[PDB]
Amino acid sequence: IVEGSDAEIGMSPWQVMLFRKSPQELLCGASLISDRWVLTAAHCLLYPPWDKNFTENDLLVRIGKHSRTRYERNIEKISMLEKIYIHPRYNWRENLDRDIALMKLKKPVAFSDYIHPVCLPDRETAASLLQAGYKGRVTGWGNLKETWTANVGKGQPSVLQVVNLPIVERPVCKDSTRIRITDNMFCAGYKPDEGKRGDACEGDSGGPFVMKSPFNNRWYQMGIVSWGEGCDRDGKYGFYTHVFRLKKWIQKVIDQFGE
Amino acid sequence: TFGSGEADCGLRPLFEKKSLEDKTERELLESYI
DNA sequence: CGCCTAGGTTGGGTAGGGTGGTGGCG
Ligand SMILES: *[C@@H]1O[C@H](CO)[C@@H](O[C@@H]2O[C@H](CO)[C@@H](O[C@@H]3O[C@H](CO[C@H]4O[C@H](CO)[C@@H](O)[C@H](O)[C@@H]4O[C@@H]4O[C@H](CO)[C@@H](O[C@@H]5O[C@H](CO[C@]6(C(=O)O)C[C@H](O)[C@@H](NC(C)=O)[C@H]([C@H](O)[C@H](O)CO)O6)[C@H](O)[C@H](O)[C@H]5O)[C@H](O)[C@H]4NC(C)=O)[C@@H](O)[C@H](O[C@H]4O[C@H](CO)[C@@H](O)[C@H](O)[C@@H]4O)[C@@H]3O)[C@H](O)[C@H]2NC(C)=O)[C@H](O)[C@H]1NC(C)=O
Ligand SMILES: *C[C@@](*)(O)[C@H](CCCNC(N)=[NH2+])NC(=O)[C@@H]1CCCN1C(=O)[C@H](N)Cc1ccccc1
Ligand SMILES: [K+]
Ligand code: NA
Repeated sequence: IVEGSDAEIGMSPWQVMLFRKSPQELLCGASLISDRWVLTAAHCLLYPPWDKNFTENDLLVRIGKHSRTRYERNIEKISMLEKIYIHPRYNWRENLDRDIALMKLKKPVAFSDYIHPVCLPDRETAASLLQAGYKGRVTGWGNLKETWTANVGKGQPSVLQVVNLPIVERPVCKDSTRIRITDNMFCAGYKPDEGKRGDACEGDSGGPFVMKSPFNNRWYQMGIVSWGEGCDRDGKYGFYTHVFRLKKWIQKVIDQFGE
Repeated sequence: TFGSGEADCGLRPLFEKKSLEDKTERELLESYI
């Protein structure tokens, strides 16, 4: 998260950390949608052009965290994965279209003050909340800057970061980049003239872009950190997987079996 | 199967449930106006 | 007892904390 700020305890209880077993490294963010389902980005698990292709046993997921590196005794909860489901039409060859994946835990997790699921949107939630100018919130333990080049400051936060950002008009998103945009994507962030700052960055992928319904007071996950070009650059906007456009697949998978 | 959690989704134990506002949600709400 | 900074699947923020039990020093 670039230009964000430390999260408050239990502010994003649906936040999940995708962690590699060996070597032990934080791979991505993810989100809790029930006691046994977690949502993340597909490229976090599968990205051939970079030799990436994990399987259930390679990973573990960590829920209820705040601190990036400490093991938070009696608070966090670690769960293995029973199954991984990458969207079947996830386009890793070109533009990360449908950059989404579902991960089923082996054993259902118990909720707590720090562990609680976010709601998935439906047609009305999307129509009412996904509009240019409305703001959503992104969270992650990703980079505080573009670490692939010399820059001042720390690379990783020590605590979960949070930043609020406005959704941007689709034509703007489109003209901001040469990568092909699809309806399964939306972009967000401040425009140069708005003088404000913020964006997601590497290591944040899979993390949720949530919005609060002013109508029922609940938090809905509208997007998933997918990609970008640099971090927090002027004229650039972070890109997010459009969750509601992929809702049919999601529900098809989650409700498929009686287990 | 979905499992537990749908009914109570999106309501945080340390915030909505205790009628407390995080420090920045206000900014969100105001963006809808 | 009041300080100080610390392993562990883990920092030092302090010996609780959003968590359990646990020093060494003056
Ligand atoms: C990223 O990395 C991953 C991880 O490595 C890599 O995965 C590899 O992908 C390769 C594709 O290029 C693939 O190759 C195959 O391998 C075949 C043999 O492997 C299978 O069997 C061995 C041991 O027998 C296992 O170790 C393997 O895991 C693999 O198991 C199969 O896995 C598939 C996909 O998950 C299963 O399909 C699913 O099946 C579901 C239903 O499951 C049951 C069921 O009905 O309940 C389970 C039952 O046990 C089973 N019954 C029996 C009697 O076995 C039935 C039954 O198969 C079917 O019902 C009848 O069709 O299935 C659902 O249907 C679900 O929708 C479906 O997706 C599959 O069931 C499972 N099989 C078994 C028996 O368990 C080779 O045979 C295969 O050969 C093919 O090509 C050859 C030509 O070159 C040709 O000779 C041959 O005839 C075939 O056409 C080919 O080599 C690898 O298997 C796979 N490796 C691993 C470890 O998974 C990714 O590709 C990589 N991705 C990228 C993008 O880089
Ligand atoms: C995997 C995620 O951590 C990461 C999120 C980046 C978010 N960035 C901003 N500014 N909000 N995604 C990536 O790193 C993806 C995966 C592969 C390359 N990539 C990029 O975002 C590239 N920088 C651009 C890109 C290349 C190919 C296809 C799509 C995008
Ligand atoms: K301790
Ligand atoms: Na920008």
